[PDB]
Amino acid sequence: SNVTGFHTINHTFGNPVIPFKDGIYFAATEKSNVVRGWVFGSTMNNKSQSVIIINNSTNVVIRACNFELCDNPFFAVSKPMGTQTHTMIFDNAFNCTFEYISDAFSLDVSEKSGNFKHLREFVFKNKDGFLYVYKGYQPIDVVRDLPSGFNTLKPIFKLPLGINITNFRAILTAFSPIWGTSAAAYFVGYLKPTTFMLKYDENGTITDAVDCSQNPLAELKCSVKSFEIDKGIYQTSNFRVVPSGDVVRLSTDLIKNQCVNFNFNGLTGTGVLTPSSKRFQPFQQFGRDVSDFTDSVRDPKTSEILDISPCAFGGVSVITPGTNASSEVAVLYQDVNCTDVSTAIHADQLTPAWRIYSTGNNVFQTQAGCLIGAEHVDTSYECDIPIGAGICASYHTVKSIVAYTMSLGADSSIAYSNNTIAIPTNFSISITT
Amino acid sequence: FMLKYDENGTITDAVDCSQNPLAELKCSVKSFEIDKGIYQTSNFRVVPS
Amino acid sequence: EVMPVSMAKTSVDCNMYICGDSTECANLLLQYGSFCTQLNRALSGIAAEQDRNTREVFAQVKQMYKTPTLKYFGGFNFSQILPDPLKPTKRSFIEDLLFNKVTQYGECLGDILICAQKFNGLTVLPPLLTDDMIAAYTAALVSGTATAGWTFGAGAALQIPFAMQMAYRFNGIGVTQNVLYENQKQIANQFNKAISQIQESLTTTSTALGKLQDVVNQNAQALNTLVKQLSSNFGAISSVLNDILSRLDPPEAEVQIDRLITGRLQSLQTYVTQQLIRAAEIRASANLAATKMSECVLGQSKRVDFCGKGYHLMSFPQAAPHGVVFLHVTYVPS
Amino acid sequence: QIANQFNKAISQIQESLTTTSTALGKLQDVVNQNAQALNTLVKQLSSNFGAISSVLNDILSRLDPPEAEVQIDRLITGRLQSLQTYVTQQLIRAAEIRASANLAATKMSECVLGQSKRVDFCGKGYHLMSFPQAAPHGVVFLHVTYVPSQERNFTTAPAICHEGKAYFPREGVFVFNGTSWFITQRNFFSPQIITTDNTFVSGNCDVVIGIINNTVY
Ligand SMILES: *[C@@H]1O[C@H](CO)[C@@H](O[C@@H]2O[C@H](CO)[C@@H](O[C@@H]3O[C@H](CO)[C@@H](O)[C@H](O)[C@@H]3O)[C@H](O)[C@H]2NC(C)=O)[C@H](O)[C@H]1NC(C)=O
Ligand SMILES: *[C@@H]1O[C@H](CO)[C@@H](O[C@@H]2O[C@H](CO)[C@@H](O)[C@H](O)[C@H]2NC(C)=O)[C@H](O)[C@H]1NC(C)=O
Ligand SMILES: *[C@@H]1O[C@H](CO)[C@@H](O[C@@H]2O[C@H](CO)[C@@H](O)[C@H](O)[C@H]2NC(C)=O)[C@H](O)[C@H]1NC(C)=O
Ligand SMILES: *[C@@H]1O[C@H](CO)[C@@H](O[C@@H]2O[C@H](CO)[C@@H](O)[C@H](O)[C@H]2NC(C)=O)[C@H](O)[C@H]1NC(C)=O
Ligand SMILES: *[C@@H]1O[C@H](CO)[C@@H](O)[C@H](O)[C@H]1NC(C)=O
Ligand SMILES: *[C@@H]1O[C@H](CO)[C@@H](O)[C@H](O)[C@H]1NC(C)=O
Ligand SMILES: *[C@@H]1O[C@H](CO)[C@@H](O)[C@H](O)[C@H]1NC(C)=O
Ligand SMILES: *[C@@H]1O[C@H](CO)[C@@H](O)[C@H](O)[C@H]1NC(C)=O
Ligand SMILES: *[C@@H]1O[C@H](CO)[C@@H](O)[C@H](O)[C@H]1NC(C)=O
Ligand SMILES: *[C@@H]1O[C@H](CO)[C@@H](O)[C@H](O)[C@H]1NC(C)=O
Repeated sequence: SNVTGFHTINHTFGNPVIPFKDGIYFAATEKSNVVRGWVFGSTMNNKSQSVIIINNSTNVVIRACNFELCDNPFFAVSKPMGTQTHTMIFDNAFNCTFEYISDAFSLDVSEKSGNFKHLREFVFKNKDGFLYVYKGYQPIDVVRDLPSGFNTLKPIFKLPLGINITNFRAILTAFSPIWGTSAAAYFVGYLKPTTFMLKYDENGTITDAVDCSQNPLAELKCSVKSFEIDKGIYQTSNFRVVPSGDVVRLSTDLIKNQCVNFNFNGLTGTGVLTPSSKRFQPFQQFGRDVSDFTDSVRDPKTSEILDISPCAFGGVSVITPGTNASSEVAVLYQDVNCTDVSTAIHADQLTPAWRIYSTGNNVFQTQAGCLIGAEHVDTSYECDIPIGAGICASYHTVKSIVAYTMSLGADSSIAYSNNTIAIPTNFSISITT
Repeated sequence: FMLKYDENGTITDAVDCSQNPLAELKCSVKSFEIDKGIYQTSNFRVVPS
Repeated sequence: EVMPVSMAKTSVDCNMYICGDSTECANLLLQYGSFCTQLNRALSGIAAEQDRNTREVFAQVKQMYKTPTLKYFGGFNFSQILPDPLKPTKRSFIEDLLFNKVTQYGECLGDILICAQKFNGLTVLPPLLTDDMIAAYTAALVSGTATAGWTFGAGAALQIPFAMQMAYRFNGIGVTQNVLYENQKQIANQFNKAISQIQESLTTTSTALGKLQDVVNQNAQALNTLVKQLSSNFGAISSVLNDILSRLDPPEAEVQIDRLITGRLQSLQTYVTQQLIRAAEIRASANLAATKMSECVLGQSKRVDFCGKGYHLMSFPQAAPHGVVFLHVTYVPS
Repeated sequence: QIANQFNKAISQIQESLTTTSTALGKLQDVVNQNAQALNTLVKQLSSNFGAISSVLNDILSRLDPPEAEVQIDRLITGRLQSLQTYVTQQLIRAAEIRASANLAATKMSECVLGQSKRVDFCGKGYHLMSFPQAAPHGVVFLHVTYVPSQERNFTTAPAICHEGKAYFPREGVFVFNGTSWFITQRNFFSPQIITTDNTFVSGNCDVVIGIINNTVY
């Protein structure tokens, strides 16, 4: 996911009001411990309650009060001294609701040379009046941005603050020889309500994870509950097309050949509207199928006879050569017109939707449905992975996933003659299980 | 009654399900045409007096 | 002898069946767990067995033998058992009769199409082997028997003239070889008339393929009952979820919607259980047809009343909707 | 030759059972279907079935004993019907194992304890003998079969005319070597001299189609 990078560099002193919204992921590359604290609250004024969690180089100080908040909250360290001189977060406090101070220690505040050596990683969450604080750490050696990798974060605080946090402000440290900066960077990502599959080893340590909504391969792993998946075709979660439109006959125009949410005089539902030739009698308001479902309607404004198809639905199957062979997969949208599937993918109308996923301009319609991702090869081999109606798929050199029509067997011939017999002249012994 | 509608939505024929045992059979099978056999249909009760 | 080997294979979407695009209904389904995962697993397991049943019967030979152009093998006329290339059907003349005597849900019809869907969640999937592939396996089993015999199936196919093949099979039933060669004119004529009497029965009359029709009719009754349960109320205010939402406050609306869920979710569980029982019966018949093909087409049986009545000489498969038809040539003394 | 072809064919099976997999896929499927059935029955304990909680203690703690009795009774029928479903499907699956266990009892008596003449029963080829091996929840049969090979074309005939009489083979076929006529069997080529010991005398010549002028010893 896309994270937003901020800077503590020559004239850049990034401590603005950054929205929180759900919970944030905070990370910081440090060599001089510029990032010290955070101000959490809604209005950032003394009119309501806010909390400040700062490392003041002596203690970790957590206070949830009505604070006379600075519009520029910071610490300050003198460059020729190498020591902290200023503590300007708020000036005064009253009506405190929570306070906690950790153990004392002595913090390296001076400006350091070299590259960034330390990555501190925090996660902040709001739940039932608690501020959840998670802490991880990774040694780094970088001159620049966030490094790629996997590292778990352990909890360190459950703070019963009871305050409404919708915004936050990072507290930087100003280094001046009179304000200034030194090289540091801090990153903000946003947390989303999603599903992961976590793997715990024998010690109860999380060693690996899979985001179930990243791409079709990962959704398959969450379904099987396995990081390793053998070759085959695998049924997974159903897809739906979401309607886009509203036809009411207030009164609106009539949208045709598009999944809309319609409301005729007494008939509601979602579906696709299209003209038809069902010969209604002049006293027949709408029609029904061989079941008890409305499938047609006489337009109450212009008397046009319309059909109502269901919107679209079906199953999703993921075709894979195995995770031992590759990590590309093909998808089958079962029993659906490829015009509806391709258009609703591009206009982002499908449920489920995957982030890292694209059509790839290989859309091929079989009787089993729409096959997306595999190439159509005009020859015939043995059936490897069966799809249906004479069409199989496999992983061949062209490697990629290909789709083709099956071969039945070797093409041979027996000459018929009225006076010739074939007789064998040797033999073999064979053992079969 | 069991009503038969053709392709135009016009009622062309009907069967009264309580006229006789043959018609009650047609309502059960849902068919105007019935082949040779024995066919299970609705239970009977004796009403007390 | 008429034997069904496979069953129509179906799939159900729960959310189209149980709810029918109702969002309040969709939320209450989560309180039941992953019922729809196990209903999709059980129905997809039945569908894969239906493809395994069809492969085990027909795909018993490794080589596809080209249909010979000579179809009159020493007086025995095989033109109604092998496909005629002059008429573009790729089926024999007996299969054309079989495919015309056996003859609500979502289905995609056509050739490579009209993929139409219904407001219930019910759909029927296409099988792996199409009809044109089945008729190519049957024409390889007939033309292999006509030119190679036993060795067609139990090894590499050996060429043999047809009358010398019939002489061996007469020898195998206890009748010595000269009975064939001194009476080829009688035996070729009795063979040719007995094929024509079967062809007449498959145009004149019916009920010979009643076992294949029963497979079709049992699948229709099971789907029609599951559809009809959508109309039931199960004690609730209405069978329509919109009328529950319109007429009732959201506390009792939640109770009446939850009442229709367990009514519909248990009708769905009943359908899955009985399809699973019926799939066990088709495996029993599809395993027997795989035994009658290897031991009787690809060989010569000595089991009495296995492979028709009389002393078994040879046997010819024909394809049918969801089944096989074996034509058993037997010897009757008199 | 036959002892060496037998000894190499055992060693090729032993290699397949160390090198590769999926030969015992039917035994693994029996194991995996029993795991899915138990794991689903366990997972139904976590369902609420519309009640307040899936945990009976939280129903007792949070609710008065009138509605506690209703919410507990709601979880009973939810759990008691998941249990009835498991029993019904184990009972259906046990009918399928009897079908496979009765076939294995037929393949042991008719094929290990005897010699089968049914084609494609007991492996492909002409069945010679067969050896059982045990497996988890199953059997493994090793079928030793005979496969003929190295075919050769010959000219043949149904009968031979000698001194006005038609002579038929009693067993086998007449073949033409390229120089002279012999009688042989069909599963192996071993030519022999056509004498009256192995040759059936019946009918006159010029009656059947394809009689060869030759002499019969
Ligand atoms: C082997 O048996 C088949 C049995 O079908 C014999 O073929 C049939 O022969 C008759 C007359 O020879 C054909 O009837 C004619 O058909 C044409 C075509 O429409 C029609 O215009 C004529 O009025 C007449 O009815 C019949 O169609 C034909 N059947 C087929 C399938 O071709 C065949 O002769 C026998 N083989 C030998 C070598 O005797
Ligand atoms: C789980 O953690 C334990 C720590 O208790 C690890 O056990 C130690 O392993 C080392 C070898 O690296 C041994 O020398 C120690 O004697 C072990 N300690 C104890 C208390 O048994 C264990 O290796 C960890 N497991 C994994 C998979 O990393
Ligand atoms: C019958 O076939 C077998 C195998 O195909 C032949 O035996 C082989 O003979 C060669 C000698 O050239 C040996 O090197 C091989 O090891 C033998 N194979 C086995 C499996 O033992 C045999 O010669 C053939 N006999 C005839 C008459 O064709
Ligand atoms: C159903 O009604 C339609 C009327 O629209 C009939 O269709 C007409 O049939 C005549 C033949 O009798 C044709 O000449 C017309 O062209 C048709 N009209 C249209 C608009 O197609 C139809 O025959 C009726 N069906 C039945 C079974 O009576
Ligand atoms: C993240 O941003 C980049 C451009 O900075 C863009 O190309 C990419 O699609 C974005 N990722 C997602 C998941 O939107
Ligand atoms: C898909 O829909 C279009 C309508 O725009 C139709 O022309 C096409 O034939 C449909 N394809 C299938 C396979 O039904
Ligand atoms: C036997 O004759 C056929 C000709 O129909 C030929 O193709 C085949 O190769 C011959 N067999 C051998 C062993 O040469
Ligand atoms: C068959 O013919 C070959 C040469 O044509 C000859 O060498 C051989 O001896 C003959 N077979 C027998 C059994 O005599
Ligand atoms: C076999 O057919 C040939 C022509 O291919 C013919 O000359 C010969 O007479 C026939 N023989 C028999 C016995 O049918
Ligand atoms: C076989 O010999 C007889 C004479 O004994 C003769 O009449 C007949 O034509 C011969 N047949 C052939 C095929 O040469």
